Amino acid sequence: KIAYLQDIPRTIVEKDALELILKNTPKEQWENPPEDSYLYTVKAFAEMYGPGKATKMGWWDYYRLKMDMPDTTRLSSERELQEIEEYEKLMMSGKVPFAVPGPSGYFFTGFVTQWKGKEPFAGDQ
Amino acid sequence: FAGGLTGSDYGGFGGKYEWDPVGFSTRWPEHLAWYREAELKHGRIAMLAFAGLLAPDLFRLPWAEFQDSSLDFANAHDKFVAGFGPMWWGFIACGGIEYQRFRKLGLGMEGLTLENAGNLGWFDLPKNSEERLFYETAELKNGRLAMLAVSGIFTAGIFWDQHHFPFI
Amino acid sequence: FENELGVQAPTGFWDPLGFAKDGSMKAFKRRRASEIKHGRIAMLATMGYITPELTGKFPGLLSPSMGLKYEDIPNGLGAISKVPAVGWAQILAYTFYCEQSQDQSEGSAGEAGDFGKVLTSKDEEGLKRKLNSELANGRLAMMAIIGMFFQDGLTGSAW
Amino acid sequence: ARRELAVAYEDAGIDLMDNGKFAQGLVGAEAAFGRYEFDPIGFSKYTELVPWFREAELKHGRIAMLAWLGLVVPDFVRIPGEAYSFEAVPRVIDAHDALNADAGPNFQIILFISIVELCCAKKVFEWNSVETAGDYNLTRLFPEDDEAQKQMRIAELKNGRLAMIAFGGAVTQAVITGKPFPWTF
Amino acid sequence: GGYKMSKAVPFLPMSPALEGYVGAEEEGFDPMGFSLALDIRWLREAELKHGRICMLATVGWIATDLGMRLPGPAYQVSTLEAHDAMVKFGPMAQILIWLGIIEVFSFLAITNMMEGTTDRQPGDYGLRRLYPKDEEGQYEMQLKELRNGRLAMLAFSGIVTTAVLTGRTWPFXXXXX
Amino acid sequence: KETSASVPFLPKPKNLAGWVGGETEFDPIGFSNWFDMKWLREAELKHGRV
Amino acid sequence: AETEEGLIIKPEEAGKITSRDKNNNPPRIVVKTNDWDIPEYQLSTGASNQVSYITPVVESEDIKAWLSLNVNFFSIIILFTVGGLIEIQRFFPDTLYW
Ligand code: CLA
Ligand code: KC1
Ligand code: KC1
Ligand SMILES: CC1=C(/C=C/C(C)=C/C=C/C(C)=C/C=C/C=C(C)/C=C/C=C(C)/C=C/C2=C(C)CCCC2(C)C)C(C)(C)CCC1
Repeated sequence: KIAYLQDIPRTIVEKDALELILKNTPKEQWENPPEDSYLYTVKAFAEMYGPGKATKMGWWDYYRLKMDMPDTTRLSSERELQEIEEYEKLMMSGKVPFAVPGPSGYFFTGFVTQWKGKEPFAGDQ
Repeated sequence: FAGGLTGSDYGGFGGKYEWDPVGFSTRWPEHLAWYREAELKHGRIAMLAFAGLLAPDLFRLPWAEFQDSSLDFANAHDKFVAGFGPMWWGFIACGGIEYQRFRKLGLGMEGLTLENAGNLGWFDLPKNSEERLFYETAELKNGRLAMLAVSGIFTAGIFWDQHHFPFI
Repeated sequence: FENELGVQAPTGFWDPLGFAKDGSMKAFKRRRASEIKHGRIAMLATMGYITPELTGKFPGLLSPSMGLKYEDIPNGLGAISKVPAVGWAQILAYTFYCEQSQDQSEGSAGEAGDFGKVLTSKDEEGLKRKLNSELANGRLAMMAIIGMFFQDGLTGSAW
Repeated sequence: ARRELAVAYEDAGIDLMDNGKFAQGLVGAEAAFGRYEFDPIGFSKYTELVPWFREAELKHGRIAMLAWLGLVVPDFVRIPGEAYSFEAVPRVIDAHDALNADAGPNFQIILFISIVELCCAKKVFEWNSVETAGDYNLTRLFPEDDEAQKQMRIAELKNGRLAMIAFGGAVTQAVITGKPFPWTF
Repeated sequence: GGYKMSKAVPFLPMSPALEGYVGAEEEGFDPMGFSLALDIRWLREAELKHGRICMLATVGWIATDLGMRLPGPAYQVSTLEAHDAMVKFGPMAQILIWLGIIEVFSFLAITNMMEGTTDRQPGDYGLRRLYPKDEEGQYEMQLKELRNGRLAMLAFSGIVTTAVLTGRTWPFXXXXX
Repeated sequence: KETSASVPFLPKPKNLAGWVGGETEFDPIGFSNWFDMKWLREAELKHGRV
Repeated sequence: AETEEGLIIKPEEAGKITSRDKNNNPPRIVVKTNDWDIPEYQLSTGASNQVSYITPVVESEDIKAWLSLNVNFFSIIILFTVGGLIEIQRFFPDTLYW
């Protein structure tokens, strides 16, 4: 498996939070997290601090690290990820979850109106 | 969910409810024995509390200090405890019973597990094995209801100044 | 510790309860240092108890802004409410500057507080006789001062 | 085994590893009949904060040990003066309200406690490890052997924990009674 | 055997910026670690300037309270009102102009020392009078200057606060509290 | 790094060779390093004479 | 320059180098970030009394260069001109001499 995701100390990031990160992050980005992605910071620190590495940190460095990691609440859960993965699928499939404008906003009516007409490239169909 | 505790199951239109929407069981699984013990002991006391507030209104104990009017549920406490009084007679009694629970489960309540919780061993009415499951849920469902009932009784009765069974 | 002074002659190693019968040089160092310091303080205290009664009451005013002169204040337990607490604070603070400073010591000797009030290093058995005499005087002073204070509590003051 | 802060400080910092003991091998758990590892809410599972929590427990116990002794002694003796006389402040608890703000006494205590805390604050965050937590070098009567050092450490914690609880009753009983040292009705 | 422990605060290691400086490696007092966040040279310059200002100001307050005055009826004011009265009189503005030119020179000294253009010690302005020739003598003389400066800073603080709180000349001995 | 004889806490002003005050080189602000000091000398002499 | 004694080490030897310092500070990990304003972020390995100045690094030369920027030059000159006009108006109001 991936090297830096093994035996990562709980003090760096908790187990459940790390699993939530891995779920939210797309699979192809685990090996080399991009940049400005919580997984990038997890890699850049778990490769410095761990069992076989520097086991201690200055209080301020650890404080700053704890404010760079996710706080276990800013990550989408499985049902939210399903919501997105299915909403985008609907939108790209030419179907729109029907919504109706309201008082500065719109109520979702819970209906799938097929949006693209018989001529999918026609604007008025 | 919560070991094999009977709080869920036989719980209404759905067979099982399993209401733990904070995760106080999954987060602290070592305390499911403690939580049941506390939940049951809360229910039993609340049920005696609600059935309490009503019966003094008709009969009064022969202690001859409790044998006085105007001792409603907003003043009986602060009145009986004296310079000692009846409230200490009750508290000492509750100490005697609670000491028995210590002996059965050890001093640190190490023997307290998810099946012996809230089981003092007083078996007179129950029969069979499935009824014990049915009665255990009937216990809690009554117990949880009275815990909210006496909560409403105490708050509404003393806020709106009712002090009697309607508590309105 | 059967040679570290204090064993003069009337009795030898006086350790009935054996409070120093283990060999803890650190604990004995703390014990001897506190013993010597108490002897010194009791020596000044007992001298401070006898004199203001006998003679020598200081001339001026202790607190001119309150009129209180040294003569007016009582001599003994009871003066702790007549000497102003600000004066007691100054007594504590000065003795602090002489106990935790001017006489703060470590890795030197039992109670060789260095400065002191002149830096002076002696030699020979004469040091032993004088140092043992200081311990003997301090022990007598420590017993005496608690006697004076305890008696005054149950005899008032003076004769 | 009480490494001096001079060297002990070389292993200080936010430890990122787990000792595997109850609370990173810290004193305070050993009870009378055996061990009484207490933490039921699992605060010590956040091992990175165990040195911090021990510092807070010692700091609270030390304040409470003085604070409880605080509510006792004014009831039997007071500072020589009129502002502290038994007639101006009858009970001890009506002192934060009497001697405070423009009065001067409590305000000066706040400042000088602030000065000490702002000076000894770098030891609480930096230089604070699971070994030198609460150790401010003031080791005079500390025993030398390791097991007896544990007893004194255990003695302080149990006394500090007791005073923390005892002070809570002290102010609560006093305020509901307005009575001298034995705050019983 | 480990950290160079500070002599003042025994439970806090001495800051490395306090090495080899006057005062400093005799007490090493810096628990809040200001020397760990600012240049030690600038801190020492500010400390010496404050010490000198306070040593002048304390003696000025003593002299004014004890009754020493300039031979002018415009100066027959208390030390508390001396600042406002002399600001309205004029000499405070002129004193500020003169201290401004002297501080322009001091600012040039700081700029040319921090940039390394010169080899100036933090508080050194070149004045060498009653200064011991021996290096240890110079070090202990600078120690005496620092100690007196700090004492005068605290003393002037107390003098001003007590004088404002109790309208009273410098000794404050009579007072009422 | 030498210092000026006049103000000993400041660096010795370069470009101030011997004209008059070469023994007490005095240029704290540093106009001689900013301007043609021959013009500065001319201005100083004219000011002094006037 | 400012880290003449830090025992600065690379990520590859986070747990390998232990020689502390001329002080007793443990070695610091240097991370080469790509930001130009923060080219290198240094990470600690333990408690340390490291002197990290929070003050900026300015010098007289580039401060004067900034004041030599055309905005500062043409703002100082125009500010002095406007102030001189205002002072002349205060001292010789209503142009009575004309
Ligand atoms: C603070 C006082 C103090 C201290 C720290 C010491 C300490 C010491 N003394 Mg010492 N001593 C003292 C007072 C003190 N003494 C007094 C007042 C006398 C006169 C009787 C003596 C007479 C004496 C002799 C003759 C000898 C010592 C020796 C020693 C050393 C070894 C013995 C030992 O372990 O004692 C440890 C110290 C103690 C255990 C002191 C405990 C005293 C308790 C607190 C109270 C005692 C009763 C008290 C009067 C009760 C007050 C009543 C009130 C509470 C109601 C040790 C360093 C011996 C020595 O030189 O060893 C080489 C030795 O030969 N001492
Ligand atoms: C407005 C406050 C309120 C009350 C007062 C109330 C009361 C009871 N609820 Mg209830 N409830 C909500 C709110 C309230 N419920 C909400 C917002 C939801 C959506 C999440 C919800 C859902 C369920 C489900 C799924 C079940 C359930 C139960 C019971 C029950 C047990 C009766 C019996 O078993 O003795 C009683 C008394 C169980 C069931 O039996 O319902 C009959 C069960 O399965 N509830
Ligand atoms: C040179 C430094 C110095 C000064 C300048 C100074 C000044 C005053 N001292 Mg002090 N003093 C010492 C040093 C100095 N004292 C020292 C080293 C000691 C040895 C412990 C000492 C002892 C006492 C005692 C025992 C008392 C006392 C007091 C006063 C007082 C009165 C105020 C007033 O007149 O109202 C004033 C002005 C008396 C008092 O009444 O204080 C309220 C009093 O009780 N002092
Ligand atoms: C502070 C600040 C602010 C404010 C600002 C302002 C508001 C400004 C304004 C300003 C102004 C608004 C100014 C004005 C000025 C004016 C002037 C300066 C005038 C001038 C004039 C002149 C110069 C004239 C001249 C003349 C004459 C007189 C005669 C001849 C002709 C002529 C016309 C030339 C804010 C808050 C925003 C932010 C922060 C900072």
